[PDB]
Amino acid sequence: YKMGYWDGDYVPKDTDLLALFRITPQDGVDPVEAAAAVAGESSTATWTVVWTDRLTACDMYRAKAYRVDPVPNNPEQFFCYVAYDLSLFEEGSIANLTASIIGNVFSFKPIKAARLEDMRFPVAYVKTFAGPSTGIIVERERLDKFGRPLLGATTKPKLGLSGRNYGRVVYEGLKGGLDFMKDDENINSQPFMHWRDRFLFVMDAVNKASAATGEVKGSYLNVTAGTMEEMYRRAEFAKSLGSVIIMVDLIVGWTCIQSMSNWCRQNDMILHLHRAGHGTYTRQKNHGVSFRVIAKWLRLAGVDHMHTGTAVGKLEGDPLTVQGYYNVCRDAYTQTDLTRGLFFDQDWASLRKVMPVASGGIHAGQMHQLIHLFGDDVVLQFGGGTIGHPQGIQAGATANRVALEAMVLARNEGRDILNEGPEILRDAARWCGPLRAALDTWGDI
Amino acid sequence: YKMGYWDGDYVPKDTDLLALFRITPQDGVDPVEAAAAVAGESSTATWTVVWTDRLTACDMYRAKAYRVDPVPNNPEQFFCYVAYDLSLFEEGSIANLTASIIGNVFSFKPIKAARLEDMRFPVAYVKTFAGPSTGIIVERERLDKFGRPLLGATTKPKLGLSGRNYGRVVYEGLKGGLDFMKDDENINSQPFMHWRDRFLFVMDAVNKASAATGEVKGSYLNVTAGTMEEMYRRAEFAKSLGSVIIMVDLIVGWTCIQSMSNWCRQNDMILHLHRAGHGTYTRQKNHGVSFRVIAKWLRLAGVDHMHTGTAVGKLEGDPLTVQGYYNVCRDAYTQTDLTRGLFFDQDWASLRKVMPVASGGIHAGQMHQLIHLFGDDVVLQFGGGTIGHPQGIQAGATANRVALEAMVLARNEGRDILNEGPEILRDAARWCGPLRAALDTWGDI
Amino acid sequence: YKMGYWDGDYVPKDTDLLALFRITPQDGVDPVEAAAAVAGESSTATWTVVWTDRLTACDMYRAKAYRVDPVPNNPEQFFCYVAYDLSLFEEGSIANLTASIIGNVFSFKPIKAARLEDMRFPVAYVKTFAGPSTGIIVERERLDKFGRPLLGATTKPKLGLSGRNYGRVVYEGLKGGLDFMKDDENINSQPFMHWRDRFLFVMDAVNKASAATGEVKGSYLNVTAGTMEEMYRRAEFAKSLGSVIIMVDLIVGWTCIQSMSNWCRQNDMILHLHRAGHGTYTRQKNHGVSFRVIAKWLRLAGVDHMHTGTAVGKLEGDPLTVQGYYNVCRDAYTQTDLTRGLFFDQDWASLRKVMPVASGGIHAGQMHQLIHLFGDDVVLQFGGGTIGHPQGIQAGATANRVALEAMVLARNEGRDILNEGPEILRDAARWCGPLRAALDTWGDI
Amino acid sequence: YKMGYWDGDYVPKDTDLLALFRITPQDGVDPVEAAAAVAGESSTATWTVVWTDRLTACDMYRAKAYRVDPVPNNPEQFFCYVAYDLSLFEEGSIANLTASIIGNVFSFKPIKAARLEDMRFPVAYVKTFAGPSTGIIVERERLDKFGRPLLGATTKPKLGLSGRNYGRVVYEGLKGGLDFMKDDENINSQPFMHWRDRFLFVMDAVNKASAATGEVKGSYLNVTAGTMEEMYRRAEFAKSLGSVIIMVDLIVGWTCIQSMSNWCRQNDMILHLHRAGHGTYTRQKNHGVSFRVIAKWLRLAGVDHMHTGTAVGKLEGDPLTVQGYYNVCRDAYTQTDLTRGLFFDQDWASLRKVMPVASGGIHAGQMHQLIHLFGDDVVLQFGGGTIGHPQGIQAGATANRVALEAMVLARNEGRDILNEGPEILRDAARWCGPLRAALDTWGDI
Amino acid sequence: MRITQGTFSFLPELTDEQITKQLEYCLNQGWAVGLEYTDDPHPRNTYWEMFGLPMFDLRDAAGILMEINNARNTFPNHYIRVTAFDSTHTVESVVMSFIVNRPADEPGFRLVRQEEPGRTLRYSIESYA
Amino acid sequence: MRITQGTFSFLPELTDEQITKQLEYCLNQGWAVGLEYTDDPHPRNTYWEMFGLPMFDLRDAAGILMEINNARNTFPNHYIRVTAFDSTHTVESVVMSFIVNRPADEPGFRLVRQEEPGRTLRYSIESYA
Repeated sequence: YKMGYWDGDYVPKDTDLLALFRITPQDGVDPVEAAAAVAGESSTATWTVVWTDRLTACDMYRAKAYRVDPVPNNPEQFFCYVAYDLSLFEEGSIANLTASIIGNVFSFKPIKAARLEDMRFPVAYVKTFAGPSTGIIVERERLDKFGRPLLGATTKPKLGLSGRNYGRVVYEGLKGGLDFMKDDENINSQPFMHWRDRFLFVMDAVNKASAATGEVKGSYLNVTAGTMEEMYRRAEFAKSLGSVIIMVDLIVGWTCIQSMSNWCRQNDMILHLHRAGHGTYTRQKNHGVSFRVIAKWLRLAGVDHMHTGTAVGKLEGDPLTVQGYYNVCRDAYTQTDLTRGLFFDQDWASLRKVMPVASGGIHAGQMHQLIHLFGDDVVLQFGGGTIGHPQGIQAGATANRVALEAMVLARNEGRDILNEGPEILRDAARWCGPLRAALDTWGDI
Repeated sequence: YKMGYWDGDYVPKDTDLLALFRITPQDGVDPVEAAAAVAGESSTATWTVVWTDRLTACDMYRAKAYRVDPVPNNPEQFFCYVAYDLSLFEEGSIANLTASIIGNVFSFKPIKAARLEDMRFPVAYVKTFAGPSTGIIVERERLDKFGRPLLGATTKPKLGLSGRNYGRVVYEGLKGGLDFMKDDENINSQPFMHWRDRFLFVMDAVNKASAATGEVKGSYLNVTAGTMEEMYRRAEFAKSLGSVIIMVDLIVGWTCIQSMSNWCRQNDMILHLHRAGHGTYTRQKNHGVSFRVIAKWLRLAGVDHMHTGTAVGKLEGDPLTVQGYYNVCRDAYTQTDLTRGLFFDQDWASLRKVMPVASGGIHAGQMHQLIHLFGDDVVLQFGGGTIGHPQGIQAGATANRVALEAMVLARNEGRDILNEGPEILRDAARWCGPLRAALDTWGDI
Repeated sequence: YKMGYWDGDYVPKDTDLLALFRITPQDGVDPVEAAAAVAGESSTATWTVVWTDRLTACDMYRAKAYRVDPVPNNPEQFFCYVAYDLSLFEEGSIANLTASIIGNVFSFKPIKAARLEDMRFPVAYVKTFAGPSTGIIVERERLDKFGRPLLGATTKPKLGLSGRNYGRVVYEGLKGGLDFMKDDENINSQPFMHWRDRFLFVMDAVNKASAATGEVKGSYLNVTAGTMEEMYRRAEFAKSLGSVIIMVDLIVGWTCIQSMSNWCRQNDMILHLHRAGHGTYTRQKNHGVSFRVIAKWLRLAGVDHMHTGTAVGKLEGDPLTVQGYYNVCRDAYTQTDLTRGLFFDQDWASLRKVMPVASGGIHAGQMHQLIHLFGDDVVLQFGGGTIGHPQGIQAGATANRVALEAMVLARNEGRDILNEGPEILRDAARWCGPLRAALDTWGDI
Repeated sequence: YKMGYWDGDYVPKDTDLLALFRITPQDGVDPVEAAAAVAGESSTATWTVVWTDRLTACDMYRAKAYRVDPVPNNPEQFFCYVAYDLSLFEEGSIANLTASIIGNVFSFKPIKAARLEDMRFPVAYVKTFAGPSTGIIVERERLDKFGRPLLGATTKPKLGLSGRNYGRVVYEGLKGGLDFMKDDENINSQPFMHWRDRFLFVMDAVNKASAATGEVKGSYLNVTAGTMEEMYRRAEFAKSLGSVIIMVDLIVGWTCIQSMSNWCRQNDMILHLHRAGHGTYTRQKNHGVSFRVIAKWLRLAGVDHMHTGTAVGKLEGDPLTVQGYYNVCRDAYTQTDLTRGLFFDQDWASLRKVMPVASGGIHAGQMHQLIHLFGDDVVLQFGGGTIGHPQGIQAGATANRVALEAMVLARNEGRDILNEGPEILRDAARWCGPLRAALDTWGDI
Repeated sequence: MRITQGTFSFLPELTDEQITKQLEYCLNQGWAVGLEYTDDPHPRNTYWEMFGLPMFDLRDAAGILMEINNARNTFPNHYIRVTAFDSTHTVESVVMSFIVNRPADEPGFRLVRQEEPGRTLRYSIESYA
Repeated sequence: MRITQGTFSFLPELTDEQITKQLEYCLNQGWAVGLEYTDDPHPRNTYWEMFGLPMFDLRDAAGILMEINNARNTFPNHYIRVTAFDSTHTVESVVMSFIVNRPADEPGFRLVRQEEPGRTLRYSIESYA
């Protein structure tokens, strides 16, 4: 390796893929050679020399490693920047993207740990993907919901309820002010309640809710299944019932998501992505792939809602870093920001924006913090705080809704969301019984 | 958490899912509560209490954490065993399996690191999956190749060659004795050589090779693509040309693989799985998912060939641990073996066996080691050692082939494969020019 | 035979199929050898020895006969228990199940008579079937009918009426309180009234009835036909008209039923099974197959309603034995009960419960008996008693309905359904003219 | 009942269905009323009077019971003849036929036992069925095998062999002279050997055999499966491989068989019916349905091969009665024959003839008996006698083949097949080593 | 003209004495009891309006009966019903109606007949309110 | 019963003082403000009736507020709302309701249930006016 995989003064072309790794070489291994080895273990390279590539010539068809910088406050760890030529990747294929970039660099022993921190996609490349199947702007216009984050909860009962009772849980929540309801974390179609029956009842609930509130309602009908045939089968049924939104689990795979995204566009559906399982590689800051990258890929794939993070409000991740993720989803042009972990400037070439979804241990009490950290374009997913409300789900819904409504009004008036937050919430709770009870139970933290 | 997610003396039922994690709680967190939290962060649980679950009752529909043992030579790290009831999982759905088990346990902050070491699948559950689309026994019968590991190489030229020249590389290799040829690591169908053209030429080569050797030949035509529609499109073309085998990249997703497996069975194809990208979570022994688990899932999914590991022969992993992986693929009934990392007894309820694929920096010189460590049922994937052979690819092929043939004969005679290995190889090299040259270049290591 | 088909102290594995026969060997034949012969005449056996099975080895792939007990109050007749290994049966295939178990044992001369009394299905096996396409719980939720047996009658006119008049008979019945109406016993689509026309009118009636009562109504539109193509053709038309339920005749075959069950699930239909013709083998307690077994199979197949029996109320069968049948349909876990003919403990692994259908010469007068013997989950199919009511069908309907309503209320209050039955009915009849007339005509018996 | 269901001097019309039951009424019940009750429990009747049928008028749409005769050598048992009008049955629908005739007469308590002995189908009705999908004449012309019964064996190894070895068993048998090979009694596609793989190898064997003998060869590829979708899926694969014949199990159901028959005709396939499970009702001569009836139905359904019986040669049934069955299959016009159990004259209106299949414990030694009892149009299915032959299957095949060839030649010369049989066989065995060995092992019995 | 959308709806209106007996039956079986109401008794208009949370562990049928009458007062011109839930699989076990709208305006809901292709009709049952 | 078809609709009716504050917010962001009204508040009845052209460059929230009250007078028994458009991609950024029809006749719009094949229903939400 190294012989032709490293170029100290190589200037990246605007038509190049840039991958920034956090290489942690073995004690006694040169970081430079490591960077070069990265470039080799994900392209036209090998450990030894091959004659067949003489015809190939490669050169351009080689990943050229350039920058290699020391990591702040942590030696033995280094930021390696690699450049891949545009012609090395298949158009509109995240599976091929991931394949080519990652290669076998994460299993190459001379590197103790390696993590993908960020990437840069040339406009020329970004343009090969359709991007989100709906996007924030379009979604809001289908919802008639503007200038405020969206409200969402989860049908908590899970396995132990029948379709009738499950749908009720949905009706109560939506009517109480929730904009969306989510199928419980892991219920696809287990031996007790069949997905069809659930879909029928849930959609009955959604409709019943719309007619009682006078606004567009929905429920992320989980369409996740073992094969594409089932997945499409459930997607089609969801569509037939008239659902405005659908839900898929990340674990399904890049290729399945792309197919589902394509499907949604051609069927006018919002694709909600549930990032279940990401933690296996997006947790340890020394090995894996940073969620911001996963977020970029997902946007290229065409997802409409994406779980991004609670940010400080709950045990998940660092506020700024979370904002980096949020930026990847809502930026028209992502500007480099080392504090938010953004290492490259990413032009999204007019690809529709993705709706971030804040999930975790949150409640009305944190409203002011959330509104300040995320703003209007975010889906506030309240779980236990809503369902476990003393006066029922509908009450929890109204609580969060009011808490949101008021906080926005106040914020619009200019009031310091942060400092005045508690007061604003108290003022609202004063006339809003359910909010009062919500704060009494899940107050400050 | 904990309140009802831990049962010290809970005896797992034969109809239960068992997950064994390697929980590394935060400094100041009780491992027991952590285990219970694991059970809670992947089922009918939440951080707070909810009234809607009163109807649910759950109980059985709850993951009960039982065993919690200290980790040998490493405190602050603990083995947590959790039990999930059979009725919690959707039939024949790895996507749902992974979803339910993993949940959000890997992103739960109170746990610094967490890794899934092993799982147990009740026969009742195993029976919901079709298993491999071909399997070792059936494959060998289609190949007429018995009592010897299979030979395979890779079309190294990669991006820089045309279909004609690429197919040649395949013809030379197969004719020289290789049983299989693999599409280069990351070439799906980039802007230079179209997959169709490549398939046409490669298949011409495979056929030409068969007629020159008098045996069944094949090439893992990579069918990996961005959407299921392309993937099936390439699968169908591969099939039409008469290919005995196909190749898919792990990154595609559990659901795509299941669909491809189903397809292969119904089209009489061998499904070769390329584990590209696994390292992101299967590398660090403290966070992620152990490959042995990934291997179990893949078997349930229906993969026919699976990259398992070189084991000592090259930088990949520990011999015994690799044998654990190999066992998961070839065992009719996997017996618990703590040394090989096997924590549970797994009855494979007659599911066809998967063919392991040994890949990495290997060459004829290690033959004796490999034969001893893996035996007959394994595909020896030689890369640079074959292609980079001084007298061309065909020569490299013949080298590895002879090295294999002889080593088997000798091994069958009883000769100590290990100790006598070098000699046996020298004896063969003596009359086998290409082998001689192979050893002179890539000797002992 | 016998040489290796009998093992006195063989302990059945939890992953074994258990068949309990009532072998009546010929005068001069050893019961033990007979049992062993049973095991041989339904597997890898023959009358003589074969060399080809040397490779086979069989052993596990052999039915091992174990228990052989004398029959109470009847010598020359013996209960033979045989064990079949799980791997001998094809997944989700009742046709293969029946094939393998029955084999040619019933035509083996050395046995004068043989009857299949019961079977045990391992959870691992049960899980290969989807079970009922709706089930009691789900059905009730589609009907909004809880805590009371369902009411049903039959369109008695049969061949001699036109669609208009036929549909009327249905309208009258349903409006009068019947929950369901059944197509006459043998009218599929004979040369006089075309099934389509009948479906149109019947569905008009069902709808007209729903709008007059304010509850969900239905009619078991017989979809039974000569080929699967016709059957699906009628199922699809029934579906298009919006029918909540469909009806199929047992005679169609195990394979047709499985296909129809699959269809119903994917089309949200309730599958009513009419057990016409069963008597040919379920009548004589010395040869044939006990209905309880047929009932188990039907549940695995996926039927939603199943004719089980009147039990004492009319000439059909023994009360307890009938309860055994009812148990097979409604049990979550069937416990061994020799009095009710239940020889094995059957875990239904969460398969949805089947709705029994009580049919025969019954009428309002027996209400109290039925309610006591069956309870709430049963469809009371009244024939002549309803249609032949002095004041028309609607009146007969109201009679049975009231008789039911009252009997339930009373039963709920704690009143001795049995003893007080007649009085309770008299109390109701007092204010219910039609019931009065119903009792005057079809009183005590 | 009785009031209008019995007509002592009713003359059956040529356009009437005639069913002859063997009614065994309860001790104290009038046989006449019983006969009338039969007519009522399978049509427009009920236990009580209904007003809705006033419009109906029925009359013609009623089963009129006429003849009621005492049973020879057995009182308390009576032959009841019932007449059903042609317009009561749906065209080309055996399921409806069976439904209407059987009704619920077999479960009507006042009758201790009841058995269907025979039926008469008016030409007008017979013409609504297509009959066999090939027939004897056409089959022979596809086979180029005339004036001799056909030879067949069974792939005995069963579950315990792989496709390669299984196909071999087939190759050996066919090459040795067998005209057909049968998939083992209960192997559809169990968890060990997939039906596809088996089909591939078996068809390779069949072809290899054809090219070694110079005649048309085949193997009854079992296509029996759990749903029509699988069944057609296997039928289509069988067809694609070029198989001249297919096999289905009776248990599949009347409707499935009709669909398969239709399919075969339109795909030029011979439909072999395996009567597995019939014994449940065709064994006891006092309750059930006589196989001759089942045979008539099967012919109407369109089956091409039908297991009829060994007749005396082995434990199965009475020679004459078996000939009755054989007659039902091969007669152009079946004439009444009380000795052979034929109660009615049946005109088959030019429906193609069905090939009987003699199966059971038979061997070359009985040749002369078989040839005499059945003649040329029959498939001699030898099991253990062929496979278990001392010198292998091929030898067993040649034995049976020669035994057949010679026996025919001799029979043609006029020699008394019966008496001279043993000698003729000895004469052949003299020069035919394998036959000699066959007789030495399985001699006289 | 009378909505038969409930157990016992074919019998005369239950008296508080009868209702209490039923309530006891449910409570004896350990079923959560809930009260619901609506003005739209459409066949299969699941999700009626909840009148307070289900009286789960209320060991007093009388307490529930109280809420019933309370409801009848608040909503006289409405349909009200008691529903019993089995906390084991969460399903309804019993449901009977109590107060019914003023002489059920028109239980003969207007049956809408949309003329589809052929002689097929697409119905729509709708209450007159 | 209350149409929640707008931001702040879960709070008490805004006062002219609060409205002006919001109007300012929009104007400060440089958003074109428009007034709309309709008697048919169907969920997703886009294209309400425009009450005059959008006050584009009207550097006075008070001016807009005037038109609002003017509208309420002309159309009392109507729903009226302020919409803010972002002149960069032309999208709505804020929308809140002001005057609401007389005690929203029946926000529980009549839900129509057309019975489709199977157990599927084809709904139609329709205002009672």
